[PDB]
Amino acid sequence: TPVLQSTQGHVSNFSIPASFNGNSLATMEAVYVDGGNAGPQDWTSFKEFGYAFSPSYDANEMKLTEAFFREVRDGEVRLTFHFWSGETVNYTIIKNGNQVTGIAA
Amino acid sequence: TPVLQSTQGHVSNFSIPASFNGNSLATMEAVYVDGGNAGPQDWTSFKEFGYAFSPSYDANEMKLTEAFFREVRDGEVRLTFHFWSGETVNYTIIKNGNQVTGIAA
Repeated sequence: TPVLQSTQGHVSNFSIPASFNGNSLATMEAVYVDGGNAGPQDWTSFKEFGYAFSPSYDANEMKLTEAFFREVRDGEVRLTFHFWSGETVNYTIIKNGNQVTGIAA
Repeated sequence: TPVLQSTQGHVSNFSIPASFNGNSLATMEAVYVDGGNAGPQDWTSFKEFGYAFSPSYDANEMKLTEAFFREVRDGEVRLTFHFWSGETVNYTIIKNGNQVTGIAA
């Protein structure tokens, strides 16, 4: 299982500390706790590899892009990270203007 | 007092081994030994929490972001780390292309 940690950063270069351990990232969903798909492409919970997010395996991070945040309404978003190993992992961001705080489950 | 150690890394994944010893980071200044404010926002010595730097308390580290380094001209920079406890601590980075060496003062 990969493990993620709580963090605090800026929309322009936000990354979550990630221990990938063995795993490789397949995709990520973003939804509001309100209900609603959050992020670019409101028509699916699943966001776009590369453009919205990307795993930096070298640096042990999950990058969330400015493009992703540009289409997130201020508040609380549940992330769900899907790995090829089958398993998933939930994370929580709280966006407040340019400030973002991540919270691990 | 927190204590920092010397290190070597790449601009994209640079972090200083940090013993926080229960202090908490208020802010950080970056200036050249030349004189000059180094880093993003040339108009203040004090850099931006989150975007330019961030303390990883869990991992006992100080992260310096790629964004920070993107706006550092090659050479030597004195860091000054300010904690809420009042006290500060100086560090030294030497940037050379994508290579960076940190030196505890």
